[PDB]
Amino acid sequence: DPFTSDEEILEKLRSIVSVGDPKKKYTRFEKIGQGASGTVYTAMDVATGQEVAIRQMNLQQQPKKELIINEILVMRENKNPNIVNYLDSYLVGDELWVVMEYLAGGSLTDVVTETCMDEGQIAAVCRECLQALEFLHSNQVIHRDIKSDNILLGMDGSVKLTDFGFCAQITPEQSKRSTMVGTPYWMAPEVVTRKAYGPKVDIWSLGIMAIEMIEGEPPYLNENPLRALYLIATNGTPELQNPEKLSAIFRDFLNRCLEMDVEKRGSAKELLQHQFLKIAKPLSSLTPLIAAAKEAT
Ligand SMILES: CCn1c(=O)c(-c2ccc(-c3cncs3)cc2Cl)cc2cnc(Nc3ccc(N4CCN(C)CC4)cc3)nc21
Ligand SMILES: [Cl-]
Ligand SMILES: [Cl-]
Repeated sequence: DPFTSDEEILEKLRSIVSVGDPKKKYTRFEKIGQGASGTVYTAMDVATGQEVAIRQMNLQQQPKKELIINEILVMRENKNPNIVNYLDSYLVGDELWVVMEYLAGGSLTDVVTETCMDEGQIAAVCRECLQALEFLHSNQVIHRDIKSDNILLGMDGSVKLTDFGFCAQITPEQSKRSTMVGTPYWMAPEVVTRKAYGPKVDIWSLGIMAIEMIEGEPPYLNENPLRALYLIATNGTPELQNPEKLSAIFRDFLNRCLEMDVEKRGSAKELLQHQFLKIAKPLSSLTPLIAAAKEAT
């Protein structure tokens, strides 16, 4: 809850976290980012040598701490092969640390922006994301922020979802959400046109991420977000630049992800059965694109 006190926030985090100081467990500190959500490092588990990613947050400068608690709890209880592994958390005064596996392959955004994926490689990424989405949805978790930025890549071509800061946890009692939380360009039209959306908003975004993999950008990226949202609600299913360049089974897959009618849009479970995913190259096929993008970036 947003009204929960500073001190009740701290007591709850104290109960979640491992005891003591995280330097008691890590060493390779390179800062790899900073900003509103906190500061990110790569580091090394001192004990095991595992490379990790660590976010450090000052709770004093954290506006919405309920969402940080939620994010860790969701990660902890929703472990999956296709979700970046949550390892540990520490609280030292007002300083919160969250430790994750590190994926040395970077973001899918780098890949879509610096290389040109083939349909075999696209099918493999979509499959792996749909594996995480089937698992989430069946556990009543909606990611709500699916986009290339939130897919991370191993050097072996592992595909892992990240950034559950905006996820919703639903129940049969309240199966639908209304909050507009996701990144504009990837938002399903029903997020703006109604006040009741479910898990299939993640399928829509997945479909937008497939357009990224084909074209390099989601539709309307050059638009102000405010215009993009009106455009999604009024254009509906986005149009491809060059649909003739795509295989018939890939075009069918995209149409199933980007169906205007939520009922008719595929669920993650249904789409795991799609024949487009059958042309998937081994995930190792992604390694030259990942290495080429790492190089460019
Ligand atoms: C995107 C950076 N990144 C992460 O942020 C997190 C992360 C995710 C969630 C959480 C949670 C916080 N509270 C509850 S859960 C905490 C962390 Cl640390 C994990 C992570 C894992 N691997 C990576 N890898 C990675 C490697 C390189 C790059 N690059 C590509 C090359 N560019 C030049 C710079 C950045 C991006 C991501 N980054 C991560
Ligand atoms: Cl911070
Ligand atoms: Cl890796």
